Amino acid sequence: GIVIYNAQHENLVKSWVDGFTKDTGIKVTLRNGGDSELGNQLVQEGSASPADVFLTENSPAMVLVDNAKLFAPLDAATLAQVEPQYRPSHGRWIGIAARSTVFVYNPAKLSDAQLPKSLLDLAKPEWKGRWAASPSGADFQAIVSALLELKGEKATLAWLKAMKTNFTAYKGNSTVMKAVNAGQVDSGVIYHYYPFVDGAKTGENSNNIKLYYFKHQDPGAFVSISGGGVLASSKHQQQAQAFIKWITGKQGQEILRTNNAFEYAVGVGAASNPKLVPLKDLDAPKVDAAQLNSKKVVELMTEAGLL
Repeated sequence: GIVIYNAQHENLVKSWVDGFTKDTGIKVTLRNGGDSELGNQLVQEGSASPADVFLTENSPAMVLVDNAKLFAPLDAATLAQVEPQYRPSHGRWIGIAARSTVFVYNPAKLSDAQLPKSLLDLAKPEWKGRWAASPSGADFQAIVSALLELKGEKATLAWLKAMKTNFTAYKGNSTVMKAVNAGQVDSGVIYHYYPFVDGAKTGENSNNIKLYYFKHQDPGAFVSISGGGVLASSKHQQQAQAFIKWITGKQGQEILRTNNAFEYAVGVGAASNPKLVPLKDLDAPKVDAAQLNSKKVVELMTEAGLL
């Protein structure tokens, strides 16, 4: 069978593997990890990697591995399954799900009149002490990579230095959301699925929050694309290609609609969970995922004292 370096959520990937192995008989072994850890591991391993497939929560780790020339081109027939806006034009990896950047806030602590028009507003002195993020994670760093692509290094560094002044760090986005929910901090920049996931459980980490979507093609409206790719070094290319085709096809994408992960489907004609704001309604900025640069983000965030 196949080895998957899996940086996606385990519940989601377990569902996919369940369906895939049932339908194909192809066995799957997961090596679970984080986006940056597994991306770095693949670059280090290069052609010696045992990995057949790489799955990520966000795009910068896909771009990293792609820039290292480690991905096999995906079959055209697989690529056609996913909307063009959720796959890089070069076709060496594919979107498998998406998540929206969101501003979570506690309406008891932050007035609606005071909601920011732009992610860039969070740099202003008016925002000092009011917002939280989890800077150590691939999730937030992918938002920063989008900011970098959209606005350039100078504007991005300036925003990051201001963030150092203004923001409060928590370890993990669910932690950020819990803090906001408890009123320990007024607001936070996370991804949209957190309160939905919590709502499907006990709801007690999310019962006091609301979500605000930046929209208007702002960097804060960034839709982060989860990626799937087949390693060029794979001994099982046919099976690896089949896995990516399966998860980006109807069987893979319907699971995104029905499960408790609340991440968006990216398949052509694929509906997402009915609780979610439709993707088209978010008015996300056009961001070339292949241009996203996790190394430069780490460099700039380190310069700003965030890492």
